[PDB]
Amino acid sequence: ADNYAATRYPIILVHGLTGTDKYAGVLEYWYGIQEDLQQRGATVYVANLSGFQSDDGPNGRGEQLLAYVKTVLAATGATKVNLVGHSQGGLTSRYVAAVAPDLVASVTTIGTPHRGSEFADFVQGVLAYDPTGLSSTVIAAFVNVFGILTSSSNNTNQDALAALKTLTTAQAATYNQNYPSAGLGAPGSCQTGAPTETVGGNTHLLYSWAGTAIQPTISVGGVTGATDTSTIPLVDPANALDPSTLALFGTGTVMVNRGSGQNDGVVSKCSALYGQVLSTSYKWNHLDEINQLLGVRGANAEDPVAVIRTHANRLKLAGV
Ligand SMILES: [Ca+2]
Repeated sequence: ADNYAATRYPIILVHGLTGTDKYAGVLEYWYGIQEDLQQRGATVYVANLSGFQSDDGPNGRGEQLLAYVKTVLAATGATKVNLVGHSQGGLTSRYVAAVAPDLVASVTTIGTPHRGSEFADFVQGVLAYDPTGLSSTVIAAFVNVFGILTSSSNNTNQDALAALKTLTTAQAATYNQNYPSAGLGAPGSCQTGAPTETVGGNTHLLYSWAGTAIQPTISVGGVTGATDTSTIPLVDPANALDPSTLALFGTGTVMVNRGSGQNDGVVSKCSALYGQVLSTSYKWNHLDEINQLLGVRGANAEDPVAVIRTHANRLKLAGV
């Protein structure tokens, strides 16, 4: 133990879709990461928001996170926080930075679909092929109940259809018009923006990274095949001991066949770009980014716990 990860402002880790601080009160979303950061001197809190909701709206994830930030400030005596968001949690973090800029010192996004996900477009599109619309109603009920059951607090504020819509590429483009950011490049650019923003006189340091395990590697007869670069081909024990490895290769294959390019299974490199882009070269699928499942990663995957820890030190050296 030391103070390598000690920052001026408390860190709040912000989960994305499906999430909660602890699934069924047993499985940490941010697997082993709060513990590691705290061992290295960080003051770290883990948000518990609706697993299924929009980020805007009076009962959206953004207002939930705002309320939580205020409780963390009251508990610590601090005046600002460092927000670190995974996936949709990066969009939630952007919301709080926009609406309460005085309460935020930095925003870091990990595998965040700032431009939406082609996989959400796919799923939403699939639902349109039920001319009765019953598929949407039934599956929404199923997923909403999953949210209530797995939420550590059995949060009943779950809206699976709104969550899915939120993550589509068309809706994300609208979100970016409603919640513009100096850290974002132009729509369609596959570029980032500035490394900082000043909003109402409050400067925020902006950062991101992306996983790109899923690479398009062959095109035959109009069909694109991918390679999971996180793994030793086929034989990697991560394919056996973490069911998300092959699942994300599967969804990543859908992604590349919708023109996504390199991706983590559900978020493309281009969609993930925000602020100071620290790396898009990690050989990670989407769950590797949060040390999941249960710390299992392919042999070629960098250690995500060390990456996050090093970033806490980066924040410390940057003055936040
Ligand atoms: Ca994994």
